[PDB]
Amino acid sequence: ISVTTEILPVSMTKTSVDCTMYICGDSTECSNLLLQYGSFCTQLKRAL
Amino acid sequence: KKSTNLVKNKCVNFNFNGLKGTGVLTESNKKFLPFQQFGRDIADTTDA
Repeated sequence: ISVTTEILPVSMTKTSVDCTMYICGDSTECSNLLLQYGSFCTQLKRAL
Repeated sequence: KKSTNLVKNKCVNFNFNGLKGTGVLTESNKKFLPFQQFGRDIADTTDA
């Protein structure tokens, strides 16, 4: 009578990202400049 | 230029010798050397 071990992954860690903090940070001028590019943030948020 | 009193433990704007930023200032236990002025983190942003 033998006993064997098998290991299988199931889940994965969940992450969230912020656009303005990563790209611009603590500068308002960069935010006002970045407001005129598009809506990539919506796509990133939806995927995550 | 002018000068102003130092406030701590409140989110404020600071201009240290031309270095502009927004954040909260705290007493530090770090030890510097006579030829050093500030430190940096992994992403080359000032922390001390």
